Amino acid sequence: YGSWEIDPKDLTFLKELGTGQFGVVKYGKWRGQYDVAIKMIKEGSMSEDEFIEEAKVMMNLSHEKLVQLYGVCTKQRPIFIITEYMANGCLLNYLREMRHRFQTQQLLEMCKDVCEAMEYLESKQFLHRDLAARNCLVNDQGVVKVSDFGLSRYVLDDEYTSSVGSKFPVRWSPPEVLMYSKFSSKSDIWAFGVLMWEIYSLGKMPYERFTNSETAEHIAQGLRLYRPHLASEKVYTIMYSCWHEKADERPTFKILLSNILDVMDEE
Ligand SMILES: Cn1cc(-c2nc3nccc(-c4ccc(CNC(=O)c5nc(C(C)(C)C)no5)c(F)c4)c3[nH]2)cn1
Repeated sequence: YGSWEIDPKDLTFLKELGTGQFGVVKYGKWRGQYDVAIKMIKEGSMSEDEFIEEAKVMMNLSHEKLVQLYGVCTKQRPIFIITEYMANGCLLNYLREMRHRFQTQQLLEMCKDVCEAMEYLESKQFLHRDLAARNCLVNDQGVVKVSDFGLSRYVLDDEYTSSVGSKFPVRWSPPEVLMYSKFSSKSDIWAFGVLMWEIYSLGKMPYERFTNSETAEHIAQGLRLYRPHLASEKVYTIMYSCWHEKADERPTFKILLSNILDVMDEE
């Protein structure tokens, strides 16, 4: 009915893609020809009425490096979220497949793709709030795109929303987030630096030998993730700059984009 509204009868379900915070995600066709991913929102997992109002704004967030929101199926339950389909799945799983034998130029291009999406979001004053390789997707061309931006606000699960919760993204959070719940564009910057570390580590867990509690203490004492073996000193300088103790001293995504482009030219 509405601009944001998709008729579920227009969907053909073809395969299960995975399960996330809101349940199963399937691959399908819209009106027989258009590839889509269909989030089948499990009951009690989402602030549905609030998400519905926000979907209108989220649908207007259009950028080549952002996994596009096509619409919603709300005249029912489970409600569906219809997005752009990405053939190569989750960036985290993609990084961990050692068969790709990624060259450093490919790893930087992944950082660049994410940075371009993040600079676009930053320009619209829209926070991702859960930037990580697990929330990035890869298309059939190996292009990396930012997925599920701003959806964290509609998660009803306290294990995910509490900074002391089991599902909270502790390892991707700056000190001010863990200490005072101070979220800003600079908490996305911090998460982007960690994502750069995940890319250059080929999907290793940040602070792999620590628990969430020990990571929070480590980070609050001014200590940081160290240089991945595949990261040059210039690349490590960029990710490190995201982790300044003072949020205001962290770069913007526009500054990071210029830094990534300069390194691309250097290597
Ligand atoms: C083996 N394989 C898979 C593909 C795959 N392609 C895809 N294309 C588009 C989309 C998906 C896709 C996207 C997400 C999820 C699970 N997460 C959520 O739904 C969700 N988390 C959250 C926050 C962060 C806020 C908590 N918000 O939403 C998913 F399981 C699949 C895709 N999968 C290709 N191969």
